[PDB]
Amino acid sequence: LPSGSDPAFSQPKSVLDAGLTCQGASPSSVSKPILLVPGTGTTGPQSFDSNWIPLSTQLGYTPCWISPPPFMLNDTQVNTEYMVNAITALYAGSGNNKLPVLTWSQGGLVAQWGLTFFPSIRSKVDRLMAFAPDYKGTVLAGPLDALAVSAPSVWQQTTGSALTTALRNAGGLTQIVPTTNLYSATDEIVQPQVSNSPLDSSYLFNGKNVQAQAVCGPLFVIDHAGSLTSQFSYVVGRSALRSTTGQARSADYGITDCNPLPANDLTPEQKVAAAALLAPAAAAIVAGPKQNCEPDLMPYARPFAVGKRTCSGIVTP
Ligand SMILES: *[C@@H]1O[C@H](CO)[C@@H](O[C@@H]2O[C@H](CO)[C@@H](O)[C@H](O)[C@H]2NC(C)=O)[C@H](O)[C@H]1NC(C)=O
Repeated sequence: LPSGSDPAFSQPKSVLDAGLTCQGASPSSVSKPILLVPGTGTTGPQSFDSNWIPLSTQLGYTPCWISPPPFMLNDTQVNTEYMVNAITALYAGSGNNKLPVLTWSQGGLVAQWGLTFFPSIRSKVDRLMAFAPDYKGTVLAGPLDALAVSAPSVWQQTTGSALTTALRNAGGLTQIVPTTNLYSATDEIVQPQVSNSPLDSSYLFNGKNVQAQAVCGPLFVIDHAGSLTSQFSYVVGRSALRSTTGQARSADYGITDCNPLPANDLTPEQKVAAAALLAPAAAAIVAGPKQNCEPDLMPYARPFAVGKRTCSGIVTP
């Protein structure tokens, strides 16, 4: 795993600062913050307004989020800078206290990419609660890449990409901070997710990998968005956030919790929105940038994906 000093940011600090926002507070003076890293094709609010923003508030946290432009569709390496900058700011803004990081979809990949290549944040992140993370990308994006209808981050989240290869070879497939991965075998966006073993895209060695079906049975069905908004997910997430170990405890949830519908504590209005979470994301992807090649890896990541091909050609150290 990489060690030492953090790589330089490619973006100006003021640009990175503009992507961070906290509910009812400034990042420089926030109490018990929680960083929410959104999914592909959405902004912080679009990913969490109907779920984890109000739910984390009810848990005693001040929700904060990053909204990398445009809609998390650009280079994942850049989206991560927003997160690293956010952590640095929220940590100092909370009296130098570690803070939890909750994520959805691509947001998990960004968190892990950050913990792997940016050593400084490893002592600033308390725990990681990842919902439907795609550390190994997804095989379902291959076809889209071939037609060149994929955004920069879709190329990178494709199984076999230079980005996912660089993460694996750098040792990013092992948890770096206490991590809880809640996913579903019936995820229509991320695959493979059916083996309930290291082959799954949301699996991290030494982490609390929770495949919903392994707990609720083969008849339990929650999709990509469901992995984030379901009552089952709220219970597992609450467990992860409260745990003294930093990971979700099996003793905190059981079959009773196997409710595929949105979290009970959500207002009926928030429930309807949470059920249609994927709608805005699909819209953003249809209207967003599209290209015919995977974005070039930044210098700090090239040594780990030699031989792979990106927009400029073959990768060399
Ligand atoms: C989207 O990602 C690209 C690729 O990382 C960013 O472009 C780079 O930006 C830096 C800083 O401005 C430049 O020094 C590089 O030359 C750019 N590279 C390329 C290939 O364009 C871009 O800034 C990001 N845009 C947004 C809105 O996040």
